[PDB]
Amino acid sequence: DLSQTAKIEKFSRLYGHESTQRSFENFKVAHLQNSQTNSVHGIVLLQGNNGWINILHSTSGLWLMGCKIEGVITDFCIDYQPISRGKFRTILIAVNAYGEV
Amino acid sequence: KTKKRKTLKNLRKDSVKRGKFRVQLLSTTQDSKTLPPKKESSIIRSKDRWLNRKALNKG
Amino acid sequence: QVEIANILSSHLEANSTEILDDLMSGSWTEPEIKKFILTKINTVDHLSKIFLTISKSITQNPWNEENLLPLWLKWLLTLKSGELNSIKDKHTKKNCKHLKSALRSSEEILPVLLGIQGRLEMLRRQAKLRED
Amino acid sequence: WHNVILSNISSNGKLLAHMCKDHKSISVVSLFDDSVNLSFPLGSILSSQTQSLSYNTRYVSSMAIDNMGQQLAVGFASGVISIVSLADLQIRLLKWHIDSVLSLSFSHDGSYLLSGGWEKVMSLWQLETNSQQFLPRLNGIIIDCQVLGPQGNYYSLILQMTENNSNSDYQFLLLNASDLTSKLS
Amino acid sequence: RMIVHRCRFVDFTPATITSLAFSHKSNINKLTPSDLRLAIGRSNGNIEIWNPRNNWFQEMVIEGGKDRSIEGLCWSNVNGESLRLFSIGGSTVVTEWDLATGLPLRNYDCNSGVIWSISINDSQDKLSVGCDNGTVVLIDISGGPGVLEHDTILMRQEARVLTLAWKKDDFVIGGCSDGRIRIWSAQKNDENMGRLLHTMKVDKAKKESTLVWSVIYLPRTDQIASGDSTGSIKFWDFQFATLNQSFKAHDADVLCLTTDTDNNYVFSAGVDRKIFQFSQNTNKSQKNNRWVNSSNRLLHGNDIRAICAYQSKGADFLVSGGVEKTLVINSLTSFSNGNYRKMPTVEPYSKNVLVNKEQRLVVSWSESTVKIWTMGNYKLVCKLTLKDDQNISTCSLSPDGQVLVVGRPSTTKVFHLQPVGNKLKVTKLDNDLLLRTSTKLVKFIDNSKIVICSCEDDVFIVDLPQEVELLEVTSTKSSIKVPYINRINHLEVDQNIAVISRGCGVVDILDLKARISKPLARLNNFITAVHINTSRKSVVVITADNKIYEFNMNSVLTQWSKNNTDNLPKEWKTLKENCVGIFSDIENSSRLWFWGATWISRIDFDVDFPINGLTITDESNFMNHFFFTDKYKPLLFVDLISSNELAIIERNQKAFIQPKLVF
Amino acid sequence: KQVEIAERNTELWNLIDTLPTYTMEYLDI
Amino acid sequence: ELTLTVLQELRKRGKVRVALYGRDESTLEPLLNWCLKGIEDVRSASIVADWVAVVLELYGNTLESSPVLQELMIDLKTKVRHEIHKSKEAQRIEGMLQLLT
Amino acid sequence: VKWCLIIHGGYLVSIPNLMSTLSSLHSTLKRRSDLLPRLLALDARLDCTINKFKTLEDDVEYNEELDDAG
RNA sequence: UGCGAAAGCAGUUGAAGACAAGUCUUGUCGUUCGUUAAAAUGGCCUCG
Repeated sequence: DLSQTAKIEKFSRLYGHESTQRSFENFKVAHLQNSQTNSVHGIVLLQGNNGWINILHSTSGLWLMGCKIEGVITDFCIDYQPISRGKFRTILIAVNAYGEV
Repeated sequence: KTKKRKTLKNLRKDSVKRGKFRVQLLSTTQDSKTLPPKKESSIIRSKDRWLNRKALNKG
Repeated sequence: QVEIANILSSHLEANSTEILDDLMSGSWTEPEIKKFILTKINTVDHLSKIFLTISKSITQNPWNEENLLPLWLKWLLTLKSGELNSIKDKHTKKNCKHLKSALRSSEEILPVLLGIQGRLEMLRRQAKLRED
Repeated sequence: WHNVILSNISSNGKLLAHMCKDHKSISVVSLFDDSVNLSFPLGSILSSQTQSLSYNTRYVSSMAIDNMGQQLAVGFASGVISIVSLADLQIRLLKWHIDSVLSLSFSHDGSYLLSGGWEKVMSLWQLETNSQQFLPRLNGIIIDCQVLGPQGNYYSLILQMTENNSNSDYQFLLLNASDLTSKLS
Repeated sequence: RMIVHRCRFVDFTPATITSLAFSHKSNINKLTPSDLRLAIGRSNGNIEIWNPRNNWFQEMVIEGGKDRSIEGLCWSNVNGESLRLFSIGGSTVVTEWDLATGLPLRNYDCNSGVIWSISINDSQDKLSVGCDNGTVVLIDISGGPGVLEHDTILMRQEARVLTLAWKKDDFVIGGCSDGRIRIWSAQKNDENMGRLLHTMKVDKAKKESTLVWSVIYLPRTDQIASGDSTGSIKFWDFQFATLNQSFKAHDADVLCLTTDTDNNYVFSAGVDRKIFQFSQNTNKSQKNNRWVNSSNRLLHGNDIRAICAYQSKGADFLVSGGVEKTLVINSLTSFSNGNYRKMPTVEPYSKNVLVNKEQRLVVSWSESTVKIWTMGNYKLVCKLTLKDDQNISTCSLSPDGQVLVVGRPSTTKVFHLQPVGNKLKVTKLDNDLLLRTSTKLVKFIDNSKIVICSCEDDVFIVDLPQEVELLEVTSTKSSIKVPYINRINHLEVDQNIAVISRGCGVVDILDLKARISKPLARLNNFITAVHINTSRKSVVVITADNKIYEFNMNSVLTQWSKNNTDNLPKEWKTLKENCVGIFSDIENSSRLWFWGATWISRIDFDVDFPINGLTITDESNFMNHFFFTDKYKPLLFVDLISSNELAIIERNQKAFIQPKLVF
Repeated sequence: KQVEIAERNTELWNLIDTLPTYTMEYLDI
Repeated sequence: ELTLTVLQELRKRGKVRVALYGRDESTLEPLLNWCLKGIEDVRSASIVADWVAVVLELYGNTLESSPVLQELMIDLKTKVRHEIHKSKEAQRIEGMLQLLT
Repeated sequence: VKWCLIIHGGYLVSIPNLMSTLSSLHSTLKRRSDLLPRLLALDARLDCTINKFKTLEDDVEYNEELDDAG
C-alpha cells in the first residue's frame, strides 16, 4: 500500500479453489462496479491450471467468482463497456492456444 | 464325483482338432433364438473393479 | 436344602423377620445359592427384601467371620444387577449408600493391614533363625 | 411489537426482524419505509423431522437479516443454520456447527454468511457454491459476528473466554479481511 | 396355545436394483393417469412392475434368466398404443417385452458394441443406444409395437458412451468414459445431421480416470446437468456449450441424476448413499440462472444406482434404489422436509416357498434350484438342480408329496419324490404335453390331477388337455394401454372348484368337472389374494386396498362381508403393506389366517366386528376372534403344518463409510 | 482374618460401584 | 511410551467410549494384547485399567458370544492377579522396612 | 530384598542412616504399592464379567445334469 | 444444597398457569411462585 517501513500485505487464500490454481505468476488487476449497490472496487484475476480464471477482491482478497474455458488458458485481457452516467460493465476476454475466445 | 466332473467338462466341448483343420460344433439356430441375449462379462467386471475401487472406500 | 429353600420362600412371601435366620443357615452351599437366586427370586419384591436384609446385617458388622452373609450378596449383585438397579425404592438406595460406606472403610484399612502382616512375617524368621 | 423474544437489524440498519409468541412467528419490517412488511410462523420453516426431534432442534439461537431483505438465516441450538428466501419461504440448510450457533451475520452483498459458535472457529460460508473458509483456534467462543467496511475490509468479532465461569470475559477482535490477521485486539 | 416353527434356514436375496423408470411424463396440472406404473430393473434379469396407487402394489413380474441383468429401462407411451417397455441386458441386443405375456416381444441387435445406455426421444419414436465402442445408434420405433429398425449412426468415437439424453427430437447428449460430454445433432433435413456440434470436458482426477456417469437436459433453462466419478455436479449452457456452475458435492461417484417437471430441482445420488438437492426455485435464482445446493439426505445403507421422479396433481414421488435392493420413496417438493418410506426388500406377492402338511416338507425354489426340508430339528432331505437357464416361475407339490411339478414359462417338468433313507429319491416323470407347455400357474386337484394356467391364459386339466372354458373380458382403454391387467393373476383350486382372478378385478368361479365358467365378482381394485372355503361355501377376495370380500358360491356377498367389509379393525386399515397370502385354520374352518410381508392376522368369520402422503391420492379411477401380530418380520411365507402348528419363514455387502459423530 | 475380610469387603465395594435362525415356540390365541 | 501417550491423549480429550463404540473382537484383540503386557508396567497399569473397564462394560454381551475374547481375558485374570501379589509383597516390605527404622 | 533384610535385620538397625542409602528402595517400592488399590478394583470388575458369562448338503445333493449323464 | 480434607458427614426436590398428544388420561414449557437445595451424517484454513 501507499517512509520508515513498508506496508506490505501477503495474499494467500483461495477459499477452497486451491486445486484450480498452482501459482499467482500470471495476474491482472481490473475495476468491478457492483451495480446493485453502484459501488466500485478492484479485482485481481488469475490464471488457473485447466482453463480456469480466478477472480479475487483486490483488498479483502475474497474469492468472488471464477471463469472456465476449454483447453489450456494462454492469456486473458479486460475490456470495459460504459452503460450510462456512472455505470459501466467489465468484460473478461480469454483465449485458448488454439484460438477460441 | 470329481472324476465324472472332469468327464462332464470334457463332454462340454464345442471344438476339436482333426488333421490340419479345426472343427467347431453348431448349436441349432432355433435354440439360439429361444435363449435370451445374455450379458457380456467384461462390462459387469469393468463395473465390479469400479465398485471395489479404493476411492470408494467400500471396505 | 430344599426344605430351607421352601422355608425361605415362604418367609419372603409372609414378610417374616426370620429371613436372616434362613439365610445364615449352614446347610447352604454356593451352587445352591446360584440355583435359588436364578429360579426362586422371580419378583422384584423378593429381591429387594433379600438385599435389604443382607445389606443391613453386613452394614452393622462388616467384620463378621461368617462368610455366608457376604457369600449371598456376591451373586445377588452379580446375577441380578440389572434387576437391582431397576428397583426405584428410596430406602433401597439409602441402604446401598450405608453398605457402600460401611464397606468403604475396609479398603482404606487393607493397605495398612498388609504391611503389618509383612512386619510379622518378618519378625518370625529372625526369631526362628535366632532359635536355630 | 409485543412479547419480542429475539430481535435483529440489518447491516445497513434499515430492516428489522423479530420473533414473537403471538409456537413462534418471525416478522420483518422496513424501518424508515413501508416497503418490507412480512410475517410467517416459525413452524413453516421448521422441518417435520425437527418437530419430531428434541426442542434443541426447534430452538433458535441466532438470526441474521440480509441488507436487501431476501435472505434470512436462522440458527438453532442443534447447530443447524437455515437460510430462508422471504419471497417464497424456501429453506436452505447449511450445517457445519456441532453445537448451538451463537452468531450469524450476512455480508453486505449477501453472497457470504458469517457464522460463529461454541466451536471457537469462525466459519465464512460462500453461498453460491456453499463452500466454507475457516478461522480456528480463536481465543474464545464467538458471541457475535459482523462485517465492518464499505467493502467488508474488516471483520468485528466478539469472544467470551467461557473457561472463566465466575465472570464473562469479553474480548473484541478486529480482523483484516485481506489476510484474516488480528488488526486490533 | 399354538405351535410356531420360526424358520430362517430358507434364504432369498433380491437382486440389486439397477434401473428405474416411470411410465408417464409428469404433468402437475393434470390428474394422475390410471395406467401409471413403475418398472424396476434387477441384477438377476427380473423386471418388476408396480402400481403407485393404493400405497404400492406389484401388478406383474417379468422373470429373468441365469447370468442376466437389466442395466437400463425405457418406456414408450404413444397415445392410442399399448405401453411399450425396452431393456438393455449388457449385450448388443435391445429387448422389447410383451407385457401381456411377460416374454421378450422382440430382440434387436444394435450392430455395434456392447450397449451401455438407452434413451428415448420426446416424440417417443426413436431410441438412442450407447455402445462400448463409442458408437451411438439411432433406432426407429414408430412403425409399430414389436417393430424396430436401424435409423442412423452418429459418429464413432473412441470413448465408451455411459449415458444418453435428448433435447426434444433435435439433439443427443452423451456422457463418455474419457471424462468428456458430447452433443450430436439429430435434426433431420439438416446438413449437420448426426454431427458433433460441441464437446465438453469435465475436471479430471489426477491419479484416476474420470467417467461421466449421468447427463440430464434441463428444458426450462436449457442446460445440461452432469455427474461424474469425481463426485462433482456441473451445469452447462447448451447453446454456447460452456460450464455455468460446478458443485464438488459428492465424495464418491455420482451415478444417476433426475429433475422435477419444472426443472426447479435437480436431484443427484451415487455411492456415498446420499441424495443431494439442487434448487433454483427463487425468482432471483431464475433471473440469474444460478442454482443453489439446498440440502442432502442419507437414506440408503448402500449405493444408490437408480433415481427417478414423477409428479402430478395427486402424485409427487422421488423413488430411489440400488445395491441395498430396497425402494425408498420421497416427495420431490418436500424432499428436505417430507417423510419417507423404505419398501420391504421382499414382498411375497408371488409365493416362492410351499409347505406340505403331509410329510412336513418345506420346498423352496430359487434360481432353477429347488431345496426340500423336513421338520420333525430340520433336515434338508433333498435339493434339486435344473438345467434350463429360465428361472422357476412356480412349483406345485401334490397333497401326498410324492409328485412335484416345477413350472417355467418355457417348459413344465414333473418330478416324483420317493422317501428313502430319510432322503427323497427324485425321478423325472416324462410328459410331453407339459414339457412344451408354458406354466404361469399350476395347482393340484388331487395327488394325480392338475390345473395349469398357460402364459396365454389357457386353463386345462392334466391327469398325469381337458381345456376349461373361460368368460370373455370386455376390452377397455386401460386394458389396451396395459395388456396384462386382463390376464389371469390368481388361480385357486379347492375341492374341484376353481377360482380365477384378473388384474382388472374380474373374479369367476370355474367348475372343473363341468369345465364351465360362471362370473362371481367385478371389483374396482387390483386383487391381491383369493381364498376358497368349502365349509362356508364362500370365496374370500382381498383387493389392493386391503378390503376383505366374502362371496357366496351359487346373496352375492355373505352377511359377514356386508357387515364387516367397511368395519375392519384399525390394524387392517392402517397397514401400508397389502395382504398376499390366505390359509384356513384346521381346528376351525370358519377362522381364516391372513398375512402380509410384515404382518399376520386371523379373523373369525362367524363374528362381526364392533361398529363403534407417499402414494397417489386416487381421485381418479383405478381403471380408465381377531388376532393381529407384527412381531415376526420380514415374512417369506406362513402356513400350517398341523392343526396346532404354524410355519413362519423369515429372511435372515460392504458399503461406503459415513461416520456417525458421537459425543 | 482381618486381611481376608478386608479383601472381601473390597470386592463387595467394587461390586456395588459397578438371533437364532430357527426358534421353537408355542403361542397363545 | 508413544503408545501410552496416545491412550493418555484420548482419555484427557474425553474420547474413550467414543473410540471403542464401533469395534468387534477382530479389532478389539489388538487392544487387549498390549493390555496383557501393559498391566505389568507400573506406568501404564492405571492407564491399562481405565480402558479395560470400559470395554468390559461396553462389550459384555459380545464377550459371551465370542470365545477367543474370553481366553484373552482369562490370561488377563492370571496376570493381573500376579500383579496383585507383587504389590502385596511390596506393601509387606514397606511396613517391615518402616519397622527397621 | 526380603531375605536380605530378614537375615541382616539386626545389622541394618545398627546403621547411622538408611533412607539416604535406601532411598531408591523406598521410591521403587512406593510406586508398586500405589498399584494395589486401583488394581484390586480391576479384578473385581474383571471378576464380575468373568462369573457372568461362565455361568451363562452334498450328501443330500441331487443334480439333473449328473443324473442325465449317468 | 450445606460443612469438610481430597475422605467424606447431613439433607433436597414441591404448588400452579399455558399449550401438544391420545380420549377423561398423559407429556412439554424462550411462564410463574415457593424449598440451603445423548443422537437433523454434523470436527478446526491458506501461507510449499
